[PDB]
Amino acid sequence: RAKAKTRSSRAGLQFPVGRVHRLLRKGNYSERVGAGAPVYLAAVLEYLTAEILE
DNA sequence: TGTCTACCGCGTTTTAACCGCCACTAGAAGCGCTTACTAGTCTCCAGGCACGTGTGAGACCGGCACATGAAAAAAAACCGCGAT
Ligand SMILES: [Ca+2]
Ligand SMILES: [Ca+2]
Ligand SMILES: [Ca+2]
Ligand SMILES: [Ca+2]
Ligand SMILES: [Ca+2]
Ligand SMILES: [Ca+2]
Ligand SMILES: [Ca+2]
Ligand SMILES: [Ca+2]
Ligand SMILES: [Cl-]
Ligand SMILES: [K+]
Ligand SMILES: [K+]
Repeated sequence: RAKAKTRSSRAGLQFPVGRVHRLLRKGNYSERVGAGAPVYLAAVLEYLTAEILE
């Protein structure tokens, strides 16, 4: 077993990719969620958050 | 209430929408095959949570500087009130 890296850290993100993936699966949005989707969405939430906080 | 003209109604001339048709093919959409990718499961462990604690940001207050509104009064101007 390799030592674990957060999906956020591989994406270069502060926002939780894994939490976002989970919220997509459990939110009744579709039957299946691709691996990119929460990465993209997490990034967008970070960008907008950054912009308001700026 | 009074003044000005922008809109409305109308008859005439102009325009191109519409319809029905035909000719051509881009691309919408169906179908079978194959695999990459996701769900699912198990095990493991660290990210993020609830909890606790301090200290400095911010709320509050008094004192003062300063901006600005309104009055009183001084200075312009203007709007008539009726004359050769
Ligand atoms: Ca960003
Ligand atoms: Ca920015
Ligand atoms: Ca096509
Ligand atoms: Ca920790
Ligand atoms: Ca906390
Ligand atoms: Ca101290
Ligand atoms: Ca502090
Ligand atoms: Ca200090
Ligand atoms: Cl994806
Ligand atoms: K839904
Ligand atoms: K495929």
